[PDB]
Amino acid sequence: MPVLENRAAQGDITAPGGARRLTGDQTAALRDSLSDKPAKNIILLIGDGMGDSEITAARNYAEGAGGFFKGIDALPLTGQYTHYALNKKTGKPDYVTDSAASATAWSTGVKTYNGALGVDIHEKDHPTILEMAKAAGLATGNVSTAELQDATPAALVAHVTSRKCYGPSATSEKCPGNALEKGGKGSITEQLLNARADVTLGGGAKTFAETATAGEWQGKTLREQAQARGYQLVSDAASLNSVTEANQQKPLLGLFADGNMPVRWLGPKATYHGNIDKPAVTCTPNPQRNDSVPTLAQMTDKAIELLSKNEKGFFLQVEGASIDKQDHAANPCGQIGETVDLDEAVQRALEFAKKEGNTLVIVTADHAHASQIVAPDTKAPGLTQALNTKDGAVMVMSYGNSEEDSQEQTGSQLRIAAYGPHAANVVGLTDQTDLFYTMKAALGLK
Amino acid sequence: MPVLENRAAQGDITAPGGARRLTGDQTAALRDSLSDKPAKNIILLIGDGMGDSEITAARNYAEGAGGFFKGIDALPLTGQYTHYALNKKTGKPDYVTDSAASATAWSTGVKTYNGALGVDIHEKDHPTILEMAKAAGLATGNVSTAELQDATPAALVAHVTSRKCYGPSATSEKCPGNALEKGGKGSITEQLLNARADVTLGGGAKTFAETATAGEWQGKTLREQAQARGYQLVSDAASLNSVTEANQQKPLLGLFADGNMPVRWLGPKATYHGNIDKPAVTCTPNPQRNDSVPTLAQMTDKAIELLSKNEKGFFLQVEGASIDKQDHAANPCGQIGETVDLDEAVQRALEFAKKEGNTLVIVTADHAHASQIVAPDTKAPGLTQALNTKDGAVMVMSYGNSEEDSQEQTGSQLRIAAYGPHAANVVGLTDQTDLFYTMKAALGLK
Ligand SMILES: [Zn+2]
Ligand SMILES: [Zn+2]
Ligand SMILES: [Zn+2]
Ligand SMILES: [Zn+2]
Ligand SMILES: [Zn+2]
Ligand SMILES: [Zn+2]
Repeated sequence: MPVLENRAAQGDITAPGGARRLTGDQTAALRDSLSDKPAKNIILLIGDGMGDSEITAARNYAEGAGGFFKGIDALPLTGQYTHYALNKKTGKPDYVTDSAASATAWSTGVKTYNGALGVDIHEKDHPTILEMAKAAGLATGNVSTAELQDATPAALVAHVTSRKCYGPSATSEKCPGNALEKGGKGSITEQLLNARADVTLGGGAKTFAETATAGEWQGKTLREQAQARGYQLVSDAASLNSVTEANQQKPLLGLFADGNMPVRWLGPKATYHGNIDKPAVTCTPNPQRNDSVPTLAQMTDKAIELLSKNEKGFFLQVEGASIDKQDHAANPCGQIGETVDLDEAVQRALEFAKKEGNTLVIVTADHAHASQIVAPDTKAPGLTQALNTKDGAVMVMSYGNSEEDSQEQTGSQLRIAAYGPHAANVVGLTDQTDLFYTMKAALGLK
Repeated sequence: MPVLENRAAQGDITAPGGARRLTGDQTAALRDSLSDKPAKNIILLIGDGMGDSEITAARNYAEGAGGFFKGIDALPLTGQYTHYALNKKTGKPDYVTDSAASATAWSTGVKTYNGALGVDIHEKDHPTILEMAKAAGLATGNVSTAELQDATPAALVAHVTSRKCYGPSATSEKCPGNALEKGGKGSITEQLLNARADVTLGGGAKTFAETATAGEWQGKTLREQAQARGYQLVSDAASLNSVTEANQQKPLLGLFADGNMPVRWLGPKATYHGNIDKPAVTCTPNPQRNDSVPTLAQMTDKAIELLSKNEKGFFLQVEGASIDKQDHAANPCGQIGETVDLDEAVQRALEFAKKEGNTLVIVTADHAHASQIVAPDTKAPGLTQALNTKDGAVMVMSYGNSEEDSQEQTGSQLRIAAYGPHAANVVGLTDQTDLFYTMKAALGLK
């Protein structure tokens, strides 16, 4: 089963056939990509807000228009999927989902309302693919560059009526029915500590400083609880590297930042008529990103090494979280740098899958976003910025859908790509909930 | 080789598995969709400006979020393709193409600068797939709802340095080197008359009123020259239906409107804070569309019937032209109606291909566009509008990338879908110029 080794323009862009990305007929290669054998493992990579527009913009900037992302573009089976949410009151579709309803959809197979995690519109709990994988004896990992309490990694291990119920305090106030002291299952962080995935890596150390309002660990901070329940806690790249075993007896919990992990590249925010009034921008590496803080590609590798030891197999979710956050912030460099970061993690995943032979790798996004690539001389009503690309030309990015401080995500269908056993199920038009059923089936979870 | 008969939500949207579009594993069905046999015919359908966002918005409105376009969504092999143009002066990438450079790319296989038709950055001509098909003896058809001189159908039959060179007058002024009287090949309309495709249907009768400045037909209007050169001219549906033969001796030229054919649905223009200040809209059929004017689906059927008689095979291009124009106009209803219109033509094409067995059908767009689907309560800097969808819920559309009277197209990669022999070549990431090579090879044109 081949991965697309090179789909960059084959020659001179200005010449006949020079911009072609293909060098011959693809039929035979697609036939070799088709297999219904069971998958022993699944690696799901999520670019939050990484719709087709975000992928095109990052490619143009970092690899040039005729370039090619060795990870993101290398998946051979591609399709488009819908991710609409539900109106909680009426049950009718809500055309633009947030990260919580969408993460719930692929993780439980049931649509829900914006803001919900692991529950349907009647606030009923539904088991997630991670809980199911664990029940069957598979190793499980949940990796993200965001706070571990954020929507995407939280939907795999928590069931609360509002994504805001990070810890004990917000929960009592916003999710009374889930508040530990009122008899509920607990806050996102508490449920995360109970779910006990084998490998959990990300940011969000802040919330772990809260203290439980009830239960066995009442009065202990969530960090103490974790140590007490036997989790191996690591907080930097060296200690993360030192980990040699991660399992039910010694589950790994890596907290690498108080909030969201540092962004890869810095650049200024887009601005009104910024493509006209200001000079083009060249993104620059964030000095704070650090040799101390593991990258998304490192976390992914370490997670695969550990989850690997399980004979039954594993399920791993990896999230390039800040693509969406920088998109809301109208910051081209933060957004693109996070897309490049994700590509590196996709590459480690593909290398492993390529060798192993029984791993289904999927790369997609939870919803589309605001950024659009427009003509250089565009006079737009929103925020714009001109960037100096790898091609030595200027690309202009526009964010024109919000008068508020945060740009809105969007509802357009977007790319889903896959590689490995059962990858055929992402081709054509599908729904985000289909992804739950594809993964369950691929893994044979009954 | 199967078409996706049904990818609508399988049941109750609010229930587990109810929103799924798949009913079982797709592996076998995909293996059956794979064929490298030669294509006898090719039908290329283009939605101008129909990016994934446009497809999603039209689907939500007309079929409901869990709905499914029987034509557009039924193609089983899908991928994403890049359509960047070149800066004429530098030869570097220009991230946002216009309809002319993009149409040139899939029709000649060479990238070019915005505004160019059938020539590279050096202004050198390159043969089009239609000219090549014709030389090989295949019947050829070029159908559109725009003026026949517009970028999309023009790129198949003309080579001029600027899309604006509609007829004799604009050409002398704008394309001196192509001006007939200055020894050039002629205006778009004149080269169209020379190209002699067997079936040409669309609007743009206006320009045919011009008179040739030179050559055999100097002093005759372009309409006269057509009659003189042997073309069968039809201008309404009944006369179109009466045509029984179309070939090199009796080529058909249908002019159904002075300019662009009428739009299918009417609705108001999007407006500042329109989703907040004004009530939701329900689109309404255009009373002027007429029983007299063939629809795109009718033009397609007729063209297939006539091109069909050719034993060698045929090449047909069909354009749902006004999707792009209504998008520029920030008119949701016009935009959506034109996408539903294209769906019907896709349907006709698929029905024929399905029976015939040797027809490659491709549905894609030339570039992406402005419209975005945003949250209902969005307060945006641009033009917005709330619409009443088939689901009984409201969807909001936003156009926020231009302060001018025309919304800008965008540069995001977008969906390409295909069915039939050689369709595998549209899967994964490809380039718009690869489409030229895919069609030329599928057809065996040497
Ligand atoms: Zn999100
Ligand atoms: Zn997220
Ligand atoms: Zn977001
Ligand atoms: Zn166009
Ligand atoms: Zn067009
Ligand atoms: Zn346009």
